[PDB]
Amino acid sequence: RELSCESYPIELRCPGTDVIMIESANYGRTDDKICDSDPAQMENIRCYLPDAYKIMSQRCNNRTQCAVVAGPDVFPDPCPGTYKYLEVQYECVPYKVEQKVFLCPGLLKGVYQSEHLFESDHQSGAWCKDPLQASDKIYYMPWTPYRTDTLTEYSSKDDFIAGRPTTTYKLPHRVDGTGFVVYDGALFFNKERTRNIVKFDLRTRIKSGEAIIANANYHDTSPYRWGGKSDIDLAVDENGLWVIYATEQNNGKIVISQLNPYTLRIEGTWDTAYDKRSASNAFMICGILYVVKSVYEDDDNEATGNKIDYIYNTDQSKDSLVDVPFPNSYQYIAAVDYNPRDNLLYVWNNYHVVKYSLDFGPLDG
Amino acid sequence: LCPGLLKGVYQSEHLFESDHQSGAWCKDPLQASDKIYYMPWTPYRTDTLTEYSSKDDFIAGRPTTTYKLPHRVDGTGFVVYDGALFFNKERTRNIVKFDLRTRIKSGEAIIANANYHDTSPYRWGGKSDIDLAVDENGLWVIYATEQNNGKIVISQLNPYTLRIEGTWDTAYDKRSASNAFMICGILYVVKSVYEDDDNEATGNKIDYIYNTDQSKDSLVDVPFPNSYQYIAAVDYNPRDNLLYVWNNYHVVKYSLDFGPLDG
Amino acid sequence: SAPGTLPHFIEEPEDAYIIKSNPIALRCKARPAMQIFFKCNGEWVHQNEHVSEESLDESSGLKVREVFINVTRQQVEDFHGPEDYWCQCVAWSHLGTSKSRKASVR
Amino acid sequence: CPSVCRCDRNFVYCNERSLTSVPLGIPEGVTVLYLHNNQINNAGFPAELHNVQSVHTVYLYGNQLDEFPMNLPKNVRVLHLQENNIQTISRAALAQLLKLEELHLDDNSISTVGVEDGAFREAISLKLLFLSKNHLSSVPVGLPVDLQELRVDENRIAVISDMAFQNLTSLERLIVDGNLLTNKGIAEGTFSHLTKLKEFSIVRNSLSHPPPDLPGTHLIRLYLQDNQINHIPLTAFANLRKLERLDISNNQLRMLTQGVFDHLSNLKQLTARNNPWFCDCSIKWVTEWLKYIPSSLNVRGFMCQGPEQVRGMAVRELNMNLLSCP
Ligand SMILES: [Ca+2]
Ligand SMILES: [Ca+2]
Ligand code: NA
Ligand code: NA
Repeated sequence: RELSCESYPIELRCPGTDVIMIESANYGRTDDKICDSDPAQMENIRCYLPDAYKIMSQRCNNRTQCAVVAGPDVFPDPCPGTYKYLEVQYECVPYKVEQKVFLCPGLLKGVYQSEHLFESDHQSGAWCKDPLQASDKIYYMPWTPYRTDTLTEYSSKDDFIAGRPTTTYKLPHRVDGTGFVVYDGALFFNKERTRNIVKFDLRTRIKSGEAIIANANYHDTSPYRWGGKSDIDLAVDENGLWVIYATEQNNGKIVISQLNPYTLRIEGTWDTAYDKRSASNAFMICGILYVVKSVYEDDDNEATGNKIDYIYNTDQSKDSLVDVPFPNSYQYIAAVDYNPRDNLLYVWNNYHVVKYSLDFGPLDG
Repeated sequence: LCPGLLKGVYQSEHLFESDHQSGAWCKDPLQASDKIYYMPWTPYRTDTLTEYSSKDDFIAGRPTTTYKLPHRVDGTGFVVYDGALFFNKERTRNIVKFDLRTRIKSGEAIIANANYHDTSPYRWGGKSDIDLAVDENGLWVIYATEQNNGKIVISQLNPYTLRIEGTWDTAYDKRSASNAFMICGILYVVKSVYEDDDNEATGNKIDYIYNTDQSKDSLVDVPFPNSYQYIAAVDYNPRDNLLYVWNNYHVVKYSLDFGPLDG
Repeated sequence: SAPGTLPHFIEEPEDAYIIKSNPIALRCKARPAMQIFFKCNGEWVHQNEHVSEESLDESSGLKVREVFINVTRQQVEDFHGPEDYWCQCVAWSHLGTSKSRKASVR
Repeated sequence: CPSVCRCDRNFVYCNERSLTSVPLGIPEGVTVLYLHNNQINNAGFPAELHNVQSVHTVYLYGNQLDEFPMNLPKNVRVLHLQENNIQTISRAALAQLLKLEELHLDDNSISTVGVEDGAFREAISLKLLFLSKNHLSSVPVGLPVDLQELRVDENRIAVISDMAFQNLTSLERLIVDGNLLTNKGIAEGTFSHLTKLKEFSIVRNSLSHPPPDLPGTHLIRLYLQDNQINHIPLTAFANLRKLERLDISNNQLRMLTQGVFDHLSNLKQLTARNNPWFCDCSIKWVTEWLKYIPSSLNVRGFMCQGPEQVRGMAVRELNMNLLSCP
């Protein structure tokens, strides 16, 4: 077992070629006599962090050596004005990794039509499934201008078509756009008339955080082609959680940044050459951006679109021009989001609720 | 020993209103004693079992002794078998055997391909991926595997050798189900409406049954009593032939009706 | 005969700090005032929380009002906003309204 | 095209550039103008901006203003003046924007006295109006006749006059939630004159009973949450034959008089969570009503609080036929 006081990095190492297997991780205070600081901070011995195991598992597991910095950069603060410690128990298991679910499928080649659910009453909307949790739960947020604030849960695929809702979550702050995503039983919905990402846990039905995206344009300043205050899109892939936005420093062009789901901070910034208003939608797959360009209702002397014409890698920091055909059966595309578990696209296109199938290559790089 | 096939579940006893929204309570059927084993459920903090001398001491709030468990408990699947507590270990698919008389661990069994830690729990969740049931046949493990596509999988576990003595796969999904209990090797799946689900208005009834001896399933319509909405855990006792239901903050005991319809 | 003007703050809210879970209240004084209410983190505070005291100052001619609001440790730790727990105060008059300093409770 | 500002196609970007005044070089082919998150004051507004007829949408949120801006573009439909400090509203500043339809004035310092008599009425084409998180003591009098959506929530409103909701016959949605309103503060039949009203919400207020005399001609949604309602009268819900959604949760209700929901035939949903429902003989109508209710109408929230024998239980199902009650 390993222990470390606040603002100090913890060192975990397995002998030979073995792998660290985390059993119990608690970032807080259970016993007062452990840390030696000030008695005014040792008064509360009821500090606990449930997310601590999930944080360490992403780093310490599958590796031989891991140095985690026990501070506000990796671990979010549970209670203010209390000195914290990290109690991590671990075993020595062989170097066997789990495939398919965490692994990259390859560089995208074709975006084809999959399922056609219901022709919903709302024109502009979005719908997404929680990839981390192994459940058939379908979230549903229909966007209305200056009136969106209610998330609608569904038990199965059959209950989503027929119209049988499980429960409805009452969101305190108003939603701004169709860029909504769910990550490990929590909603990363964007706030109205602000550049802040509101984190809302579905299990507890209370707000857990709010992160300010630096220099990001908000409230119809730099939305997609159709508009609708879609200035911020939230994509989930094999790498983790991502924020698709636009800054004036990049002259209205698309800016992509990796956001931590626990600490709610930027873990790298990337600038692209494509303009957000020219783009219809965007989705992340293995840290690679896929810009959608499509035809909409009321287009004077235009027919160009229904294609993927821009790609940007985060690991390589290089951009390329592609020509992958995107399906556009209906003109008014609202939201496009990717799910790494099923490897399918969740698309809202002019009232209709549709699902899209994906094709990849035999080599990514 | 076999009383028969279940006909209807009815309200019988109301003890007290506990401070916890989730948990379970059970009596040892093998030992002829009035000992009540209490279990309060708390997320990522469950590790203590409380013992009570009689029914009167359980209502008033007079605990006999508290057992300190070596590992954290996951879900509301708590059961007692011949002076030994059987529980599910946190972040693992392992039943852990703990003898109350000696106050030390005696074994740990690995349930094959079983989903654990909020992967495949009940309707309310709370890491209730693995539930333990006791009947006339013996000890049983109610769980779910990905091979059965998240559907309920029931297996008979030996209380001494800690090994699987047969595997049975069902058609009902564990996430759709509220609670499960075994009576004479027959599974009883409960479907219920929970709290904060204002959209729901459907009746709370038993709609799925599965026999182990026959290996055949049927669709029933037995009315289940639901005074409250947050049904945490349901367990059967063959000695008293009553259900130990934990509904919301309250702790209740249900009466059972039996029929002669059985081969 | 009396002069009518916008509310002028005498005692503006100062930044408070919670020590050993002891709840510390905020002070506010304005003139001419008849109704004084707080706006904690963009939203109004309930009437029952406000403790009004219309004490007439011997120095000043116009009516003076003083309102105090308690800020507990539980209100701060459960708050998961972007900025710190800031408190602003608005006073009412026959001509208009005026806003005071943003006192942040840490 | 300005030097400090960087224009893009048919859009002008002056946002977050620390500007104190609107730039001079404005083209005659721009549709949407962005000037938000700056240090632009009410005095720093050139009159050449008014001449640009092509601009229809102007954004000026999170600035340092004091009064409604002057010399804004002549043919503007949507205007955003939120998160600033506008205290005063004038008649002449709204007469210049005759084509104004949508108007947002959130988180501002707008007071009842500061607003000129009939300033909003000058903007004849005004249908959408937003006066949220402001310092309004009451509802203004000079409101547009063709106004469709009036939002005046999260303010300090205690009194509402009967003449305040005059000529607003063509209003659909009316939001007044998050105020210090009371049943004494509301006039006798003030909302009754709004026949086109489809939605009405007064949540997080101090109402002792639902407001009497309400329009049942077009009303579909009626929200009444976090109020101090002790009881609901038989006439309060009568004639509301077109109502679909009703919510009376987070209230202080013990018993409901029978025949109160008898006139709501179109009702698709009812919410009554967290309420001290004292279950005696008065709840025997609720239990039966919930049993033989059609699938189209959902009812949830009814849970027993008193006595301790029946505490926490659900009103939907009875045990031993409500005891010795019948
Ligand atoms: Ca997307
Ligand atoms: Ca059970
Ligand atoms: Na999205
Ligand atoms: Na059990």
